[PDB]
Amino acid sequence: SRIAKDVTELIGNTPLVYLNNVAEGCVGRVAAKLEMMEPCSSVKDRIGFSMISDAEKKGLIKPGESVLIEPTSGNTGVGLAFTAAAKGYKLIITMPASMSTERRIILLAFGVELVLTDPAKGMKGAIAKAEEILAKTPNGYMLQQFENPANPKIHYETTGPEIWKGTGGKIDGFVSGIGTGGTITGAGKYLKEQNANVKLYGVEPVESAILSGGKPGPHKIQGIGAGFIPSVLNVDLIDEVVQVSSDESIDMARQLALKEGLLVGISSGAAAAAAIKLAQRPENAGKLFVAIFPSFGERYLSTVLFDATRKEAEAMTFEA
Ligand SMILES: *Cc1c(COP(=O)(O)O)cnc(C)c1O
Repeated sequence: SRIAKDVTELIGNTPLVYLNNVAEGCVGRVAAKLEMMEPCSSVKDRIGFSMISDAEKKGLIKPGESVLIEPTSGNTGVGLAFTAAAKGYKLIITMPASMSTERRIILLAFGVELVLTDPAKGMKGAIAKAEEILAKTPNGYMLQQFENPANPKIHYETTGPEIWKGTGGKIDGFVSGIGTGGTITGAGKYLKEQNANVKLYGVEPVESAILSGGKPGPHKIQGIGAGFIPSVLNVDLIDEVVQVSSDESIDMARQLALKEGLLVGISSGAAAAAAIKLAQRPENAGKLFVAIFPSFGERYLSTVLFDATRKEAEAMTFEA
């Protein structure tokens, strides 16, 4: 074994674990890829690093000179933040002021120069502000997670190989919730190259199933269902799109903690619900499905994921 040079070398190589009691009724087999175990608890730690690293190698940016910028209210900000702190890059992040205080604290802790935007203008307002800052800032450099090729590329170079090796080449289906689409595109392409028969299942919200001809809409599956097809997403690789409801995902997320000891985010619940359904189809008896569990559940204590347990906690009194 050895000592890592810095935190960026601790990224990736996350474990696989079989789902047991929650997978009742499956004739197929489901293993979860735990991105929740990344140094900062989410799959985004991979692209936060890859987008910065790729820019560096291309000579497009330099530590202490370039100013990183990105409009993000989710895990991508965190992934970029810890990697920027380690490599010595100034990082500016824009997000709607409506975002919870906890989401701002974590970024601040890493030294991010946070810029909040009109809560009424949503992410559109955050994106406008970012571009406005880019125009102002001389050595500014926007990452653009939805457009950056380095996003799916890191998944093609690490995530995919890890899954192939971790399953001994026995994976039959890869189940991935789609946010930027980088994971399913990069890892999926790699897996397809190892065995053309491997099936790629993209997961999206029933309330915003745009890949299925649905119309964009609000949902609670944080991390997926952007409401549009991301530039980095390659829909040709997708063999089947599986829709899961917000309630399904929330319920599975809770069941995963209660029965598997896996405290996961709601998008992990979505991936699990999708994968479990597939593993229940008689035609898939004996097959091995790998579902990506994007993030750890602790980062979502204030969201709807814990509403039920939260009110119960708040309503209890001490026993003498
Ligand atoms: C980014 C993310 C996803 C989806 O992964 P992509 O690689 O962007 O398609 C799912 N859940 C969470 C919590 C995420 O942060």
